[PDB]
Amino acid sequence: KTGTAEVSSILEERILGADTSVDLEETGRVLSIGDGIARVHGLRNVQAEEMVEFSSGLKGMSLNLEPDNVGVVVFGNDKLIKEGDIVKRTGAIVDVPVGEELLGRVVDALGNAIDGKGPIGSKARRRVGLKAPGIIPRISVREPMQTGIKAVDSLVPIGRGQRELIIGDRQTGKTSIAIDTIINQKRFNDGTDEKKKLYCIYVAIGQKRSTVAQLVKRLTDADAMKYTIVVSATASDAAPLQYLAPYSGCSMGEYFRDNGKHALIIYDDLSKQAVAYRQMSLLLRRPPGREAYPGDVFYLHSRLLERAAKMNDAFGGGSLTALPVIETQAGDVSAYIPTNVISITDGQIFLETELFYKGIRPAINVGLSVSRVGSAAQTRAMKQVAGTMKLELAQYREVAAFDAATQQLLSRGVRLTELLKQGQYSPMAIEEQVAVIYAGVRGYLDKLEPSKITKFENAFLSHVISQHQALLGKIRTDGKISEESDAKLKEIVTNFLAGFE
Amino acid sequence: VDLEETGRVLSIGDGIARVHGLRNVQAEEMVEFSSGLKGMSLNLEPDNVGVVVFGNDKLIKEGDIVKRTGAIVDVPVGEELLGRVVDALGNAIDGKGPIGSKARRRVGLKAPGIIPRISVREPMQTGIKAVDSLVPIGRGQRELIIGDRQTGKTSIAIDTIINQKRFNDGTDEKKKLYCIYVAIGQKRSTVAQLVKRLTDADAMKYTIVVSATASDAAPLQYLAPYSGCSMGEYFRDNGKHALIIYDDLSKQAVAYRQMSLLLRRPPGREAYPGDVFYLHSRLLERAAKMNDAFGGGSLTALPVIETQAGDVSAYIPTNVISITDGQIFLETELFYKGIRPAINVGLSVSRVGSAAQTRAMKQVAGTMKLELAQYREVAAFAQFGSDLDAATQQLLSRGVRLTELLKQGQYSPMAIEEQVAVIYAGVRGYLDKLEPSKITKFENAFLSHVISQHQALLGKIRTDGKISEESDAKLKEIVTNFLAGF
Amino acid sequence: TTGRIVAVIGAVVDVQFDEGLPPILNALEVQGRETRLVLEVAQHLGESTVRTIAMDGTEGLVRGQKVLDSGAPIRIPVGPETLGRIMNVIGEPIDERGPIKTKQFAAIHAEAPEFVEMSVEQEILVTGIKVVDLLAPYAKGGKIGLFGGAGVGKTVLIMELINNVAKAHGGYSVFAGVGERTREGNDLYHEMIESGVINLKDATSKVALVYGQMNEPPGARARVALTGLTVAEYFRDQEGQDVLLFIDNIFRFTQAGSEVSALLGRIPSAVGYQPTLATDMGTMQERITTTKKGSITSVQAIYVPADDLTDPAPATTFAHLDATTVLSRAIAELGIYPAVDPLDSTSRIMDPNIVGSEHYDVARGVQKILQDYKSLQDIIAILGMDELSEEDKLTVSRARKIQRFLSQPFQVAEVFTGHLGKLVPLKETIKGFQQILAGEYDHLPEQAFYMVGPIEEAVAKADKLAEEH
Amino acid sequence: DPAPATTFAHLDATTVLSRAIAELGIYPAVDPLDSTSRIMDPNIVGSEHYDVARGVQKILQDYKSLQDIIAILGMDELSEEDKLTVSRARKIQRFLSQPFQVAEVFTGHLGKLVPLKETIKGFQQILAGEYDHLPEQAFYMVGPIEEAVAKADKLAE
Amino acid sequence: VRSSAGAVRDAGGAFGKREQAEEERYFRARAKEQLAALKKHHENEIS
Amino acid sequence: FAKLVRPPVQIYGIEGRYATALYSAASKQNKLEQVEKELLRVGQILKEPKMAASLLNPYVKRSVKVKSLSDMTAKEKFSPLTSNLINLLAENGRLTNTPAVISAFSTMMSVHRGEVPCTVTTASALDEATLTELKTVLKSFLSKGQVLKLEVKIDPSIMGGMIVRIGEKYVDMSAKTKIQKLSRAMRE
Ligand SMILES: Nc1ncnc2c1ncn2[C@@H]1O[C@H](COP(=O)(O)OP(=O)(O)OP(=O)(O)O)[C@@H](O)[C@H]1O
Ligand SMILES: Nc1ncnc2c1ncn2[C@@H]1O[C@H](COP(=O)(O)OP(=O)(O)OP(=O)(O)O)[C@@H](O)[C@H]1O
Ligand SMILES: Nc1ncnc2c1ncn2[C@@H]1O[C@H](COP(=O)(O)OP(=O)(O)O)[C@@H](O)[C@H]1O
Ligand SMILES: [Mg+2]
Ligand SMILES: [Mg+2]
Ligand SMILES: [Mg+2]
Repeated sequence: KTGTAEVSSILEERILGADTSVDLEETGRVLSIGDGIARVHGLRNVQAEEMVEFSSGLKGMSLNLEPDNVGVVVFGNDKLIKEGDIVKRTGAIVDVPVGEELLGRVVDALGNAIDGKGPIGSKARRRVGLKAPGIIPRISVREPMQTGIKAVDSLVPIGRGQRELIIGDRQTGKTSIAIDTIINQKRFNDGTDEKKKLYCIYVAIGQKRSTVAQLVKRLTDADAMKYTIVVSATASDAAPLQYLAPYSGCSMGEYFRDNGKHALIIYDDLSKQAVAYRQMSLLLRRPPGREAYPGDVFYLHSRLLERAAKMNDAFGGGSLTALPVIETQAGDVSAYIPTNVISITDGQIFLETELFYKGIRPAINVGLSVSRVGSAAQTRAMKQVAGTMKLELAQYREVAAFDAATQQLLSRGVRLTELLKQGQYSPMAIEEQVAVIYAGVRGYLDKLEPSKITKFENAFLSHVISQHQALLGKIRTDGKISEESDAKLKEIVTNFLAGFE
Repeated sequence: VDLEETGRVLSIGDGIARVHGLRNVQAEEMVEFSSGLKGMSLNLEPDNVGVVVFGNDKLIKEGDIVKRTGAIVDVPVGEELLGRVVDALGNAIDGKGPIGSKARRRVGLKAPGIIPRISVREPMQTGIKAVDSLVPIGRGQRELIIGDRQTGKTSIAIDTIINQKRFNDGTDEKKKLYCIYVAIGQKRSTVAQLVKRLTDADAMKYTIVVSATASDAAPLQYLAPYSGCSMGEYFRDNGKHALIIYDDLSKQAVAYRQMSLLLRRPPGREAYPGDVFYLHSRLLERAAKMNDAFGGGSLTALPVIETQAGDVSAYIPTNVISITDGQIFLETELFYKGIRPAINVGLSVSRVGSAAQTRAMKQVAGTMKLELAQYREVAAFAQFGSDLDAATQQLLSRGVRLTELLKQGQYSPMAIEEQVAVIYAGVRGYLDKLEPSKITKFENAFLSHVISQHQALLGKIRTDGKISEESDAKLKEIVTNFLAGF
Repeated sequence: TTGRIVAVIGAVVDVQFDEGLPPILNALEVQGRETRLVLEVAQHLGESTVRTIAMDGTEGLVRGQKVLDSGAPIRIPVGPETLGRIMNVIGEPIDERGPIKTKQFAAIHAEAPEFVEMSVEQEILVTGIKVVDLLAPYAKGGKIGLFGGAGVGKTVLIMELINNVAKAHGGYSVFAGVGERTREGNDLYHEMIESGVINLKDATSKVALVYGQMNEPPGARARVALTGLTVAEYFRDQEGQDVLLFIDNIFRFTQAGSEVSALLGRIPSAVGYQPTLATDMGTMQERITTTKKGSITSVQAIYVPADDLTDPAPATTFAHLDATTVLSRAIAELGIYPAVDPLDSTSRIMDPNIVGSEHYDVARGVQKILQDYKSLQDIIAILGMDELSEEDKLTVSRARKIQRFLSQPFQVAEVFTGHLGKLVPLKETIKGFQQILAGEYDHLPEQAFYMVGPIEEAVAKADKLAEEH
Repeated sequence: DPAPATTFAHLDATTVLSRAIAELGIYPAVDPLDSTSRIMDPNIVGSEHYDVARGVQKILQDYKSLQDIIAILGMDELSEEDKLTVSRARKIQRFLSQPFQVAEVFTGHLGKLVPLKETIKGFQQILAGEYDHLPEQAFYMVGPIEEAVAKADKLAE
Repeated sequence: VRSSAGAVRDAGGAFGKREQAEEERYFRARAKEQLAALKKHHENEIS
Repeated sequence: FAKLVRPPVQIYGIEGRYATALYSAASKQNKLEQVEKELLRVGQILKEPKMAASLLNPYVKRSVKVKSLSDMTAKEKFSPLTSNLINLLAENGRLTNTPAVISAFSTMMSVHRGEVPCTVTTASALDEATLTELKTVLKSFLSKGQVLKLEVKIDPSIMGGMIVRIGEKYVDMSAKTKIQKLSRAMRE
């Protein structure tokens, strides 16, 4: 049993009674810097999980409060810290700026602007480590969050205040789901229904900066940046930054939630926040657990995802949807961290990497994708069409490995499955989604060729958007498909079908 | 202050006191804490002692004073325990008063050597056809009962215990068998329902239930098997015959692992210390069959093991499979398709074998074993059934009948002579002309019929212990006559 | 006494005392916190130091802070006033309606009933669910388990059981939610208020919710089970009445202990679990019991990590239940809901003496026919099904009919299925399965049985399908 | 493994060479259903290129799904569309193999550069069905599909 | 390791899907026939 | 941090760290000789049966230990360095191994003033004439400033010859190893 501070450089101070000359309450000296973790002697008044400031501008977060030293983690590269450097408190639990100023900025885990457009002019700051709402503040998820992706909005509806989980192998289209979702909200945000504006946050964890730069360019292209924040803790950034980025983003979203506004936050990936946390813990000499992950890597994600809530009207009526992205290894969704998060969320979109080659893009593996909120968070028109569509797909999915009735069933199933494909960065308004789904589910495509539905979808959408916008506006405003609207759709579908060949 | 006969707790937590002092404490000795709590000194280290507390460490402060009792752990013994429910140290927990046993024994005594024993030769009747005929158990054996969850292991044990009532209510003295049931890591209500079940069958006047339940501290669950084995060695060393049932022996291993990992001993495989073989071997090696110079008594053992997913290559299942003289697999696939007891007779074995079967059951089961062996290698065809010659057709028409004879019900063990009669009817061929679904009925009828009218024949089989050709002919006549009028 | 914090590492805080030392399990209040932080002592390390587990986030603790030993374990309010409220692990209310004003306080740590105090009676407890009642009947006073993977029906099933039994119960009830979604806790609270089970105005509530949802640091998720269990203990003993106790989830009680274990200085066990898993769970599951002085009909949902029933946690729990209903993902994929696995759900009262000869014969017949079907599927894989003999095509058809008939629509699943929830008393279930086995319905299509209550409703549905054909 | 599993996130285009293919003699052993790129976009590589690549991947994936049955019940237990799919998939697997210049010393064959348009054209033709009459081996270790046709002619004599 | 009963369905490989599809085919056919017979009986029973 | 002056000899372990701290404390202020005096006096003090038994009990509050040690260091008017050292040891809980500490310091002081230790082993005693010529020759090994610190010893195992250790150097003049070497040579 040898204390860390039981060194000669310290015991000598103690012996010759010179320790009283230095401040050992709001200041400390680095005993040993190495691998991105400092041990600090002093700081007898430093709070647990408080921020501290080294003598070279670097910051750290005092995690371990041991009897004689303090295990601090540097939010940077320790190339500049040296044994004996003076560490001085900051006084406040680590907190990040928040506000509407961040909107449209590529902020960094700690709130510093890395887009080079100037300082963030924010006003308020929130502690990253805050408790999630209780039992009382929340209410049941009721409003729909329009993803803009036929399959998701149809068979895996997502409400506002609901924690989904886009889980699938590497390179199957998870970030694509996230960016379709971000771009879709453009139509609502460019409007006057202030109760439908959704503000997006993209937390990019352990991804090369080229990826984040291309993503930001894609968002600016669709001018989907005026209402987007991007918290970028990329691979080159120290482990503590990658571990704190989700909480910085989540607090930036708790801001909009605590002010009657609706936010969406997309952690991508969480399996890399877990890796950063493991590195931190192992470098603080904390004992490992499964696969070396610290013992409490479930609490790490539970305390993050539990902050995605839907406040009652006595608390402003705000909302914070969360869309964590996990990466399985070989479809092994039964791994440690994927299993940790699959039981924390309520719903899950399964991106299968062989649906992704067999033709289906997005690869959503319906039947394994669930939404525990369910139809409760869907639009009435989409409820109507999806009720039949989901059932027909469910039947076709058990007779897919192949009479007249069942042959018709298989034909219809293939028609639908070709109606669920889609491109990229081209989300669809809910009205158009319901229009095409209704066209395909009544039977107005039971004769057209399979390879031609992919193009009939686009042609029919262009036709409706160019000719019968009044019908779409009526469906969208009314919410539901009225009988006169149903007849108008019937007419339009038959007319276009006849003159399409 | 005394630091030889007395010490003081340096630390406590998770049930492992670290005591300072106790310089004269022996290893595996029973010390006593100031709070009326006992403990066992396991780790003797240069600077301290690692005591495992028999109870809750809430009552063990730091600085408490620990005094050594001067003795290794010991338990009461005698026929004063019979019918009681004791805990891992002899204390009664059935609230029928004190135990009042004069004698005592050490839990950690050593097994008999190589000369005291004699080859296992008597049959230990379990009253279960599938066991008594195909996987017999002698006296002095160690026959593991290894299975999955809810497959019927505890029921095999309780049928064995209940069966001995016919012998214990007779006057023959070398057939009396006294049962001990060590219940390790079990919900107390399970043990209470089990004691009620034994009382119902009146099998609780020669049974000792040793109870180390889930709430009990790890040392009590570690120590219950040894308490039971000592209470059984008492009957072994006095010309009496005992039968101890550990249930399970995997939970003793779990409790021992907990104590070791809290004493910080090197983990090993699956975190089991290096002593989970020594632990079980030095327990199961106390089931012996003393020769006449030592009394002639015996002590059977039926350790029960649970295997996760039929995985019998795990650590503890293999440790206890390489120590014992057989094993009775209980597969669930067979449990749900009507075969209850679900004794897989392919994987089950008894290295003692037919050396421990009555001459009658040898006479019959010798051929029943071969008939089932032949059936088991054309079982797959059973579905096709047709399209096959008369050879395999007759093979798997005999096999089905033989199988349906081995079905049996809760808590209804059969006397050996009745098992012999039923298997005789079935295998000699007086059933191949019967629809399989009715076989059970025939059995449940034929049995009763024979019990009523022909008691003399059963008495002759039971006493002679053999099917004399006179008895053979009489039995053939009985079977033919009954089967005629069915 | 009064100690001072000396080290903070995660959720594990060491406290050094100079007065007497506080025994283990005591509760120490940290002085200088905006909201009550309670540390439950867990180890004596020597040198008048105690290692403790913080029941609430240790943000902003400072070495040297002062800590007062309360003098007794976590004490919580009890009595008939906690009915209708919501409580933390430390018992202070979290439903924003003022303090729980009781006369009775209880310490959440207490020994279990002795062996001389147990009951040995067993009487089937009709639940209105065909599969549960038929193959694995529950029992009044018994402990019941729902072993599920993720997203199979544990919570929907436990809500169905609440709706059914708690509403038609003479006695009280308790729902301890250990470390599961807060969305679900709020949903349940509002469902009860809207269903009359809880009542905000007057004193007519029959449920005492307790919540340790998954945002609570591990020290709290590992104890709230004991808090709900203490409330149920009181209602069992002092009120001298019957009680229900739904726990959801009981895996998190183990997971939290695993989370804190390493920092407490314990070598890890087989699968990263704490070495004390079995005993840390026995000391809890042994207090949830009927006794001669009361009765608890405990139901517990149990996560099965990655559908691995051989995991140490579910594997160890299996021994502490009088009845298990293993929900299965494979069955839930076929659309059968509830997903209960007929060939893995067991019970202790499934005997010809406790439930009757005919019930037992029918249950075993269902199990045997399903097992035969399982064996046949292997052949059907290769030969195709037209090649099967005519005694087996019947077996397969009957087995499919029974699989479908085991499904049922619940009243709490109307949001998903749209159908109307049903209750099937025991006699209808036994009669319907008798008939399906005997062959009295070989003329109806199998889909006629999908998601229906009694058998007559399957007949009516078959007729309606035929007519609309 | 943690090392490649971690490095997969730092690359634009991966190319997973697999021992299973190399044991078939195909070279380069690239695994077509594990190789990926970030410029497989119809707006970057055009529509004919993207469609041909995705058709190749779809057919290879279908054949992979069939392999489980094929390995036991043989190809005599497949529908006719499945037999045709397997034939096309084997032709494509072979046609992906190419002889490199630096592997002359190994193979002796002459190393080929196949321009992109020739590659797209050849795979488009194999997918259309213009070569269902040739045998698989006509495609093994050839450059553009002209050489495949020439080798199929050589084999026919 | 041993072999269980009904492990082809559990594996979920190509054989499991193939088996499930074959069974669904056959029982769809038989359900159609039974529905036809039920309608015919319901018409033949009004008389 | 400060620049602690490195002691001449390096010791390792907790004993060595405390000894190095004390040596660097005393070396500054040039108080080595007196500090060694107070150290070898606490060496006698701590062996007192009452204090020896009191300081090994772990059930007396550490503050009690520190108070008692302050009492017993004020009476002897120990230099502030030694009082601080003993208070430090009591605070950290290492006074249980004080004899290792002070002993180390003694070593660390010998190497300071040049007492390069030696050791001579033989099978019998040595005539003072022979021992004196031995010392005179061994003195030739050292450097200027250093002074021999001989230590005679006796072993029966080695037949004859002699064994000499001079700090690190080691010469085995014994007849045991000579006999072994000859035996190996005449076997191999
Ligand atoms: N709907 C779609 N249609 C066609 N291609 C798609 C679609 N969705 C995704 N892709 C393709 O999948 C590739 C990878 O997609 P994406 O990067 O979004 O998935 P990812 O799994 O997040 O990637 P990584 O995990 O490597 O970051 C892209 O090249 C993209 O072109
Ligand atoms: N011979 C038998 N005939 C009919 N049913 C049986 C038979 N043996 C056991 N069972 C049934 O199997 C179930 C489990 O029995 P048992 O308790 O013996 O198994 P177990 O392995 O002891 O269970 P656990 O592993 O949970 O302790 C009981 O409900 C019992 O009714
Ligand atoms: N009885 C049922 N009827 C229809 N759907 C159900 C039923 N039970 C569960 N489900 C579906 O399965 C999902 C499982 O969720 P739930 O059971 O609430 O959580 P858990 O993961 O704890 O089982 C539900 O969200 C629902 O969509
Ligand atoms: Mg991505
Ligand atoms: Mg049992
Ligand atoms: Mg749940």
